[PDB]
Amino acid sequence: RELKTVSADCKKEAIEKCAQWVVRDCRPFSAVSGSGFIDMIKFFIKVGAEYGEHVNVEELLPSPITLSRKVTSDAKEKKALISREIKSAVEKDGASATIDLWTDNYIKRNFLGVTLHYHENNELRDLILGLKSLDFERSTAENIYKKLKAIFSQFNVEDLSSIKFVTDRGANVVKSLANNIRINCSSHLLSNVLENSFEETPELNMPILACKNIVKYFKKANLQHRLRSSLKSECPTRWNSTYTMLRSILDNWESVIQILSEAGETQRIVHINKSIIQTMVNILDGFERIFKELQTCSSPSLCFVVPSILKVKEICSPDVGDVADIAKLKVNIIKNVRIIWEENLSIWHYTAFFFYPPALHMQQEKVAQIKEFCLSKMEDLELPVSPSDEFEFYRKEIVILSEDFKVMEWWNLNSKKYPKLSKLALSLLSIPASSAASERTFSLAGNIITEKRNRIGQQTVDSLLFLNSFYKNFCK
Amino acid sequence: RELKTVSADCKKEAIEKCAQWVVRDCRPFSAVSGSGFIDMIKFFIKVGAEYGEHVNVEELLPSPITLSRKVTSDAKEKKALISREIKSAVEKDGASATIDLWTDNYIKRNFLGVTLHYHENNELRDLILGLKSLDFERSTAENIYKKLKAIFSQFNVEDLSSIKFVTDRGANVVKSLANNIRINCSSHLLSNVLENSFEETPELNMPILACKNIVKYFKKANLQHRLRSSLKSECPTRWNSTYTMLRSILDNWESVIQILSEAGETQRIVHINKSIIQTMVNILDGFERIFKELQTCSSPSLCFVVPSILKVKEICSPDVGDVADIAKLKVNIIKNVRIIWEENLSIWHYTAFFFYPPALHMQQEKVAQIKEFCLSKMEDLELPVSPSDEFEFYRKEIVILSEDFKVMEWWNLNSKKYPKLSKLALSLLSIPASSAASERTFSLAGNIITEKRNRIGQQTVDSLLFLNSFYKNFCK
DNA sequence: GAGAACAACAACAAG
DNA sequence: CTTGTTGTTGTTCTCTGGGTCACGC
DNA sequence: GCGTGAC
DNA sequence: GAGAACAACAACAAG
DNA sequence: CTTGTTGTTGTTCTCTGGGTCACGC
DNA sequence: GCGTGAC
Repeated sequence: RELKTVSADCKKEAIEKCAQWVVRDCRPFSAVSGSGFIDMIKFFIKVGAEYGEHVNVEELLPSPITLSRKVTSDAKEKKALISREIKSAVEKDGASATIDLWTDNYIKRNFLGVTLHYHENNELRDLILGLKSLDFERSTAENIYKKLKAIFSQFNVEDLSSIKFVTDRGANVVKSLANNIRINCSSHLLSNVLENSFEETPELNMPILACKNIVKYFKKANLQHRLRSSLKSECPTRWNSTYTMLRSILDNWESVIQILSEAGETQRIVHINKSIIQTMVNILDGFERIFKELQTCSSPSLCFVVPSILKVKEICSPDVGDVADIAKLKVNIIKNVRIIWEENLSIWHYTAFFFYPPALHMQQEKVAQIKEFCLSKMEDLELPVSPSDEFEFYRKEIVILSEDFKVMEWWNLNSKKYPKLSKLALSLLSIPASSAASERTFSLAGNIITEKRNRIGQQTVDSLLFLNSFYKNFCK
Repeated sequence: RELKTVSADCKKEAIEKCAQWVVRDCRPFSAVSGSGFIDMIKFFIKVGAEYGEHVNVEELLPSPITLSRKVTSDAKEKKALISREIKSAVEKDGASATIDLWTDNYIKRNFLGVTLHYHENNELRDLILGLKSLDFERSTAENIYKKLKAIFSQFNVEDLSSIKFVTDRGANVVKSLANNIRINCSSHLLSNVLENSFEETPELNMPILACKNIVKYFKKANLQHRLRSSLKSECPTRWNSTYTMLRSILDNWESVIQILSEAGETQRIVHINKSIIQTMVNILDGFERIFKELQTCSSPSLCFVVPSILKVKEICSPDVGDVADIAKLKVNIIKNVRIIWEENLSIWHYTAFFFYPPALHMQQEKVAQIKEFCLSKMEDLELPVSPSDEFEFYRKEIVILSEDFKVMEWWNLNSKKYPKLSKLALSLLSIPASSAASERTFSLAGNIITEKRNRIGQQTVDSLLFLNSFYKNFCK
């Protein structure tokens, strides 16, 4: 079991060696921490045990072109390996995927991301099918579906029918999937909601915009070295990082106004009244949680879409204290929530909030359409407990929401009390609710494809990318 | 001596576990080949010999903060360590130093680079002294000087007099250093000559600029992928990327008009003369060499400044059959060759040409002030053939030119044979002739200071940088 | 959000 | 009682798509 | 052909 | 100029 | 004879200062 | 104070 602590003088040398690694190879300190470094390191203590202190590691060590190639091999390896387990879940109908497009920022190749989502015992696989180049082809619907199918046919999946896709609404992808099950990414719809509700309340949105430029100025004026917080720019595509910006302007407020006025540029300090800001960061702060709770890939997401929506309506519940500029937003939101989000919703959404057992109220008409849905799947399609019964049997379920409630677990551990229903919630709750996975994926491609790494080929990135998703879901 | 060669089973379990590293830390393939990374690895095998296949790794390898905490302390020891061997060049008068100003682009702090150059027997070591930030104080001559004593002070030297300083003509450092020996960076100067000679031949400068904006067009419209070369933007900051651009635009010639006209953007190719362009890239091409020989800071450099100029003329020495454009550039060069480049030379450049012994021609008016110089400091700073003869005795030195000639060692083989002389051509051929040693330092500094590395401090950078130069000068 | 540095602290060796 | 080492925890920073595909008129 | 709505 | 990935080749192992 | 593994050479690609300090009218 | 020549 236990392993040798080495001596104070042997510790002391592992310092001054790795210290020199950092220097002569110009690497970041953080890389000693590597969970692949550390294991790689163990394999080189073991080759010390059994070949001892005199070994020529020149020829032992690979060239990096062998690592490049090994990396493409191991990649093809594990792709066909668990390509079986894949083809299973997709025909168990518990298959949903996320897809989005992206462009590297040096070569400017156009790219399609795909991740897959299915449950496996109690686990929830979220993993990268592929990121593959459209090459320089034209980024239309079919080239997407072309490469799309291409991605699945490495796993021999030739049928996308049963696959519920969740995606943003780009005209491209929207009709790239026009002939499949298609679910709208809920993190986007929210953003749509929010940024239209600001378009339409320029009473506020004039300062917001005005803020956006104080950042842009300070940044170009090269200020902020006197701040104690750096002003955070709003980035156009990311979720009202407006909230981030406001908060950041919000903290240096006196220092800004001063520095702005004291450089005479106070012609930029235009709209005063910090207090209407403070309310918006107060408003925007609560949506932060919703976005977070919405893109979660570690546990179910979809079924919390609905309660979040009314959660939005409840942030925006009208108020008498509202200054007239605030009051307007609240309604510009709620309206938008209705006509943008709730109305770009689907049946999988309201079925998925059914399967939170403390749904008493979802009733509406809803369970009408839900039953018709739920039944329409259940009976024939499984490709002493009747199918139409388990429903009302379910309705008599009553739970209290608890500090730790896992709806993930309640179902395998309520199973067989609804042995045809236990197979729905297991299948719908694996559905991710947002196209986040793809973005998360793109984020990681971005640190592969870098200024100095720029020659890297489409296959080494995709291979590099799968592989790290692979040791992620399958290996401890 | 001879070292163990592990099984070809043990091999392919390094090339699977090493790949593991690159995928789980997202590190570059080339990280394996890293030299300091092997003198790292070997200690891990050797550490596996002594304690065997079972070791406690997580206490072993240090925390990334200790490696910073070390790397900055290693900095200390090896700095005021060599403060002796440094000062031994300083008071020996045979030391050189290059300085310039840079600034990072994330945090936008602004830095003072310094390097040192000396010989110490037959070596010629080029060694980074320091990079100290100004903090945000505004970088006039005056607080530059301050940081200079700061950097030099850490090697104990408050007397910076004897130091031959080479730099550009930015007025901040020009003023700042007024009180010491300043020499002018002759690559900067030679760029000016080029820089203006082109401003002043607008029938050439207009197609050149047309080119630049062709480039920036492909980059934006994201062509370049159907080319087989990428177009290479001229950047303002560096020496006639114009070459590399004009060639890069030249090597794609037919494709470019195809793509551009067939984009109906062909109005950008309208002042063309692909003939006259080939001319420029060829004229431009042999300045490359001169640029390279001028900034070499490991071999002697200064001694080439004068003849490099001459070679600039036999480049522009007139040709009848030069379409008039071509020959106006040529003539416009040869003018500022005189009034920018030659005009800024110092007795050092002419002296250093003499101390390259195949100097017959250098006679001119020069040997007048030449000798007034070399003896001006020869007799008095010293710390049977009078000093004045060894010149004339040298003057009778008469040498053939070896393709393999090395005058560093010449002045050592025939050393002491002009004894109160022999070391003057030591202190002279160790002067760098160019400010590039500084830019090299900067280039390196910006591979330290990156997006995700943006948190690092001045110290932790200056430390990292000194070391990498230390291990390079002082370690086999 | 995610790499990546470290400010601040806190346990600890030593003096 | 006052300094000098490793590591732990929590904080801060930087970067974040514009030309291009669908679709209505 | 063009302006609009997503990305 | 400098990291970094790879094409192309050549040297070699193995079917 | 082909096919398959590990290197080696030698090429390619990306990135590149705009607002500041002097100095004279 | 305004412009230029260096970065």
